[PDB]
Amino acid sequence: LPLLQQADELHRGDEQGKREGFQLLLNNKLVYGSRQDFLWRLARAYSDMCELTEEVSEKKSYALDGKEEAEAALEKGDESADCHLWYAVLCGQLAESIQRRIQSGFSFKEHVDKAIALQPENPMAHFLLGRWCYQVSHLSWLEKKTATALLSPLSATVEDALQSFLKAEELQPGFSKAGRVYISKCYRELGKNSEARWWMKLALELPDVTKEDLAIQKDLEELEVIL
Ligand SMILES: Cc1ccc(S(=O)(=O)O)cc1
Ligand SMILES: Cc1ccc(S(=O)(=O)O)cc1
Repeated sequence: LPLLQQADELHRGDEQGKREGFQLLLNNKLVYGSRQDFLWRLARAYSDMCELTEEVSEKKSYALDGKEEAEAALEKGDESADCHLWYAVLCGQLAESIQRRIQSGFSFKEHVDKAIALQPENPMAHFLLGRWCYQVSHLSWLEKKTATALLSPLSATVEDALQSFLKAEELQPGFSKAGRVYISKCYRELGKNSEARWWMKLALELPDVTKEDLAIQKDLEELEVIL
């Protein structure tokens, strides 16, 4: 649809473009809200708004309302990688309590795995799963005990994280500055300092695009000291 092409263009734009794409799709919800191809794009635009927003209650609102649109997209059919991908993203943005993070983390893993199964050549899903695995490996003993009681035990590993981050790089070299810092962290945590230094050098080559890109520059400067 022309509308959905315009929304795609605006999602790929600057901050002003992403805000316009959000309002463009909201303005069209009455007419197009029964269509899965519209719903996941509206969810995506909520996710854009959540990322661009600083004020905490406003950021939360975008993630909550976006997640409901992504759920409506998934009710239309289970075979859309885009539906599962953006549901996972919003799941993670909303989950930014331990009980709620655990249930969100279980849902995140199911949907990112389905996105990868449906569309394995999409680098973003692999990056998302790498970061999930890194976070799960880094849970405290108590947080793991709490997750095992609430859910199967969690057992994702630094190697699982590394393999997913490297798959994003293989599909799209330079996909993510944060991803390169996470690869370097993973190698250091494995005791592979030569590889960690290689990826630290490559991480320094990429620009910042996300809030996390800017935040993880702290971790990258700490690696330059550690290594
Ligand atoms: C396409 C488009 C451009 C601008 C806006 S507005 O920001 O709400 O006025 C909405 C939609
Ligand atoms: C399964 C699971 C549980 C908890 C987290 S957390 O968001 O890093 O706390 C992520 C994933």
